[PDB]
Amino acid sequence: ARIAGINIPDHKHAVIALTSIYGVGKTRSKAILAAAGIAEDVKISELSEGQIDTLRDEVAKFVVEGDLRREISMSIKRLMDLGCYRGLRHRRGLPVRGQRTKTNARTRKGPRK
Amino acid sequence: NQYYGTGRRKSSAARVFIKPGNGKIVINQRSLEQYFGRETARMVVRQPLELVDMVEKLDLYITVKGGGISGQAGAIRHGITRALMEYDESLRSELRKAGFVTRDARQVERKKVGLRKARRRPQFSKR
Amino acid sequence: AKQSMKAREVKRVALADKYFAKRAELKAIISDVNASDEDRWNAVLKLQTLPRDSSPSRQRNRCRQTGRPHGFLRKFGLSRIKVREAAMRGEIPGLKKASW
Amino acid sequence: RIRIRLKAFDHRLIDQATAEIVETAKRTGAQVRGPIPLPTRKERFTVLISPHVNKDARDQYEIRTHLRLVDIVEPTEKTVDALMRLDLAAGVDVQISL
Amino acid sequence: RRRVIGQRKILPDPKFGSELLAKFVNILMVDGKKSTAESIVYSALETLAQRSGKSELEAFEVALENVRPTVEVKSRRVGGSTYQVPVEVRPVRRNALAMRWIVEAARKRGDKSMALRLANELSDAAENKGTAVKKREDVHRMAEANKAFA
RNA sequence: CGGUCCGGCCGGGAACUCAAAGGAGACUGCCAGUGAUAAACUGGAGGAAGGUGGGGAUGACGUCAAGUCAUCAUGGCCCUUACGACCAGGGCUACACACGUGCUACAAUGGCGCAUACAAAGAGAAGCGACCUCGCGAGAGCAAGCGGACCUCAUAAAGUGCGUCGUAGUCCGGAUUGGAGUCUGCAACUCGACUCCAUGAAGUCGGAAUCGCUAGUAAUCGUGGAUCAGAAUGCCACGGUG
RNA sequence: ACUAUGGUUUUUAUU
Repeated sequence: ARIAGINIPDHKHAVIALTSIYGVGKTRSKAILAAAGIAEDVKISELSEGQIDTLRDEVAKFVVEGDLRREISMSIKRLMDLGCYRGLRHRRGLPVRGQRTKTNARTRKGPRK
Repeated sequence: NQYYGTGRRKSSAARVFIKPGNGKIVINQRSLEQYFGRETARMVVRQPLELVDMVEKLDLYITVKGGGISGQAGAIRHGITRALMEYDESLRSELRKAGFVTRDARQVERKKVGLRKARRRPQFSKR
Repeated sequence: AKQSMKAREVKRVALADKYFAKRAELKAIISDVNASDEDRWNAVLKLQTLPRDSSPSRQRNRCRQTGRPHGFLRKFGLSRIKVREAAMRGEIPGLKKASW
Repeated sequence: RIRIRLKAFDHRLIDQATAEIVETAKRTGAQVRGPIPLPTRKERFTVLISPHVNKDARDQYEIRTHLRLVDIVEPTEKTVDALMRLDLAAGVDVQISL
Repeated sequence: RRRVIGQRKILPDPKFGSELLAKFVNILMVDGKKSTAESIVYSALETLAQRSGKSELEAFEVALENVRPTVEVKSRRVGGSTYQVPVEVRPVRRNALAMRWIVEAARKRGDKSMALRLANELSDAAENKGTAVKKREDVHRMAEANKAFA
């Protein structure tokens, strides 16, 4: 139990603790289920050491675990100047993509008093 | 003798033959319960058939095409009564007693102008 | 509409027959990325924007008895206030409120 | 190889023009395909009618066409020529193809 | 005799043992989606016989004998005055109302929906306990504090 | 009714439909009763249908301190070295706060997975573009079929069957957040539509009150079309369930 | 004679 899923429900479906975690969602969860060739319907296969933990290499070509944000957390510091539209909108909590502020902005502005 | 009846309802059209003989029912060259089994109108065609008792002395042969199941079933029910009232003209008095010899009060009318489906009432809140 | 618009009308269409209506089947086939080293068309795409006031998006279909780009029916060339008379004066083939 | 179509904007005008060519079809071949009735086409329009807004005031129109195929059924230069003194009727359109 | 009665409208079921069925499965039914309201026949009472005691032959018969409306109180015209009067609950309604009136706890009990809700509200109703029963005796006394003319 | 290891398929035939057109039947006509043997109301035979059979065309006199110089006409007022008209860039999603009408929902009258039934009305002259293929994918490549009751847009959904969720802001839900694309147009900072893999917060049926229907009626599911370079959830048609 | 149940019609302007 918990050989890849980090949560205590160990008798349930192959999405539980195996999606939206450390750079893995449905599409990349399928890609390591495919790497080990195992079964997924109703429950994930009961498995031992040296069977799928050895195959994390077959899904490694993405930002994962300790590397999920590491280098972008330095690259995103590159623009900070107040005259730069991207610099200012990194230096303050603002959308670099641009949005409307007058009407239907209440998620970004948060709750009103 | 072969007693004939036509029936039609909402883009569907059916033909019925009634004969004296062995108590059988055939539809589109299939059994009555060969392809129907979950459809909400599949029993309404039986309504006039118990009035003379079922599947003991009368032969039924039905053909149908067009429309959907609630249309086909209503077309077939009236096609059955139009054939059954030829088989015995004293059944006319009994088919009136259950409403089965009249075209029902639901039929397709032409699209009322604009206004989406043109049947709903639009906004009239006073705000 | 401006009084200049009926002079602009015949100037726009003459520029479109000179250029746009004679280039439309060429502009669709210069989208090539197969030539070996450098591009062969990159310097001539600017012909889409070279004449002034003439372009297919400015040159809308327009109403043909009134000076409007908007509120029209293409199969007649008319607006509702001219269709209400033309449907009573036809002329326009088959146009009637039934009754044959 | 050739194809013919006859279209009219009135349900009596389609007969007036078909009557030239269903009788031409009796001066050729040995069996005729009649008018070949085809489905009628209905073009509709829903419009506004008030001088200003009034969303409860709306109006509608329809333009319907009747189409006959006939089929010329045999290669004869005299039978295709029957279409050359026919399209001039007010509300008729003849379309020859191939 | 031609136009007489007219008979049927609905027919009695040999297995359900109640004529309320044609108005009982009309409850929590939206946009004509009947099978999502008929989901409680041979399921919810099969679960009630596994959540409160044994058998289901009289549970729905006795619950609606314990929760029984008999009177209703309205402001009614004699002209021009509009006196409050008690009126008896009409015979075709008398046992068909209470089965639709258990709603003021449905979003609060956490009973895990439909057939599992029904398997809990009936074990209170079969003692005249729980939801809406204090309001039933409040109407019974609303008609005791004034009996009008009869 | 021939050919029929037995298909509207080929010959044939329009019975039955459909596309339609030209045209019917119903007059209070016939009976009971109430009521004033009038009218009308409630019942009934005959008929497919009757006492608004279902549905839709309407502005009698008069009225409102009603709208419109903007359908169209045109007085006056004002500018007339200009508020006229030409020319290029700009503005019309510039932001603060309260909404009127909508919408995905708040979970199980629901989702997730997987298979699966029953359609009409339209669009199609560098069109609609199949089969197949590349690309994670938007989209694009290669080229049939048909100029279109036939081909192509075009795998209807809700529903139905078998598993699953254990009622919790959740396997729910998805504003966000990141890196790069696909498509269009002088133009996408501001101010467009679409996509891939990650990534993430609210929402717990709505305060006084306000609005819809007497039945194919309130409610609800899916497909087209116009304007049009790219862009609608509004507009106009159509079919399914109850 | 009995829905138990809502105060009272602003200073006052003058195309």
